[PDB]
Amino acid sequence: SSHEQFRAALQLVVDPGDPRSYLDNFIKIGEGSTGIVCIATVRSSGKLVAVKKMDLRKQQRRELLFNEVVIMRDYQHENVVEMYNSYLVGDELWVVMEFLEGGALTDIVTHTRMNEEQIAAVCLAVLQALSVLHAQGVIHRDIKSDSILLTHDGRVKLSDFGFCAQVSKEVPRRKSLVGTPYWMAPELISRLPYGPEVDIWSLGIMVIEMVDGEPPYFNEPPLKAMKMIRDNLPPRLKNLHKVSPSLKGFLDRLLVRDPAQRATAAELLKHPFLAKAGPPASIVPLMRQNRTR
Ligand SMILES: Cc1cc(Nc2nc(C(=O)N3CCN[C@H](C)C3)nc3ccc(Cl)cc23)n[nH]1
Repeated sequence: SSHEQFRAALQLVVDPGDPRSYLDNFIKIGEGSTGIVCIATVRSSGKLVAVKKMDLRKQQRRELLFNEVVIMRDYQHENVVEMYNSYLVGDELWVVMEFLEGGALTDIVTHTRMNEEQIAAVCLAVLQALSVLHAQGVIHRDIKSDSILLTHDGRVKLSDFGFCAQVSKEVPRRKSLVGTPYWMAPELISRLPYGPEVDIWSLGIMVIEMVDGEPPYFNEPPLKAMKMIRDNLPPRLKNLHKVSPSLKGFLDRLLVRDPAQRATAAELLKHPFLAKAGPPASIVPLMRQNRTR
């Protein structure tokens, strides 16, 4: 059947063999929409790595499994989690990656208020990554706080590229409904032709996460949230009167319904709000203590 075809094709783009020849003591530490995240130990090194496992049979869009392993192969950027190897183990794709020991931004957002120096530092890191990716024609398509990982010393890296897409001169736009509902851009929900700008909208929703503690419409059923994103004015900060005019002006350039008028990552790197961006040391306290909103 087509599963055997897809499996054979995937085997052609991953590394050969079974990584159980060198990885020990798998422990599940998390999960997302396509599979689970484990930690494992290198038998020779004592080195810790992260291993994502994705069952080919459980994917709504299995062809998307190719994209990450291929597009992000050998990708080296200071704000992108490094991928080391990938394997086909039975009916599962395993991707071996660098282990980020500060956890995900989501755990920060649910447990502590962030100040604007810290929000700006996160935005700056993500935009440095997106500026390079977008210039290369890569759309991430799952920007949200759970896709953002931290080191213990406060460095910020983008992960979870499993929904990513490649655009080009010949095919400059995608139309697939891909992402996580509450973060999806309205043109993407509408299945209109879209480009890298969808990531900028999603980043705007993540700024609302950092300020408010959750995205708009978060306890709404996801299909209803998507209709409200598609049809209503851009969502507002609950804590609108608590943020600076600079932060609001920045957000106003991200949450723009018309994708042609939404700011690009390269434009946003010039925005004065990002002059507030603190160094990694400013992020460290957020992983060690809690402060209520
Ligand atoms: C690829 C990778 C992940 C990672 N560290 C982590 N990933 C996940 C986890 O399971 N996630 C977070 C990202 N989004 C996934 C869908 C689910 N949870 C963690 C909890 C505590 C600490 Cl200390 C590190 C974590 N290092 N390298």
